Amino acid sequence: EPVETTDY
Amino acid sequence: SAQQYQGIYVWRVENFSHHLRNQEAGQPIVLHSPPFYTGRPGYKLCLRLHLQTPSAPRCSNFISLFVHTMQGEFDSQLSWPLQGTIRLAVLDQVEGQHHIEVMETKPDLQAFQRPTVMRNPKGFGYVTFLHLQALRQRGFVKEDVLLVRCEVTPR
Repeated sequence: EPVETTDY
Repeated sequence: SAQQYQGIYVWRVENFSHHLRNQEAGQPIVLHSPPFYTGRPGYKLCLRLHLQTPSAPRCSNFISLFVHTMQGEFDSQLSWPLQGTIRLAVLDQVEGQHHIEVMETKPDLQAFQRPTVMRNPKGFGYVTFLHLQALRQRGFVKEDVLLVRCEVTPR
């Protein structure tokens, strides 16, 4: 945290 | 150069109570901001904000906030990956006691490359950015508007 996340 | 980071974006999220009432009913909320440039020339970015449901494991009732790169008009003349310090805030419109997270870029993450589509599917930010109970207790929402600010500064 923070982090990378995926949002298609 | 400094002019490549001179921009500051304030996302005005109107009718916030509407999203809150839906979140209280167990609906995930996801909002996508208008694009903005860190500068001219500069990087095109956008924001993604979540309200997590009351039952989401590990992050129930949080605002989540992520930055995404986009294909921008100046991309051919920019260094890649995007490198710098990103400051994300929920603004206190009266007392100035903003809720601010500061994060440095990581050059090995897909989120900071130029995407091969208009908007990078990979974003970077905070799952637990600000809890809804903390937002309520502080009164950040004024006239049903939440203000979310994004500033990028160079290394």
